[PDB]
Amino acid sequence: LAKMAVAESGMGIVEDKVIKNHFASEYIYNAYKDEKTCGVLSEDDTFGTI
Amino acid sequence: KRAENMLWHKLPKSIYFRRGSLPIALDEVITDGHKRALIVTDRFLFNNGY
Repeated sequence: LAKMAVAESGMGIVEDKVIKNHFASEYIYNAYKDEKTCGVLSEDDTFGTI
Repeated sequence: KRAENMLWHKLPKSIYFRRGSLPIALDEVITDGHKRALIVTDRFLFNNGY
């Protein structure tokens, strides 16, 4: 994917789009690895909020 | 002549009560400047999240 974006646009270094495509796929996975986004996020029993 | 013994009606300064007024009453002792608290519980109430 880094070699196609320099063959298409011709405005970058091919070695720098490697660690930018790597940042966008394993650092985005690592920060949001276990983050509740689908079901019940929080729940309070003393105040009664879900 | 006969006189009667002085009676009284002595209570705590605040008797807070409803269904879920534990954290709303605990916010009063926060705003009174209390910074160090000791909690005396039973052995069952500590092992069950009370």
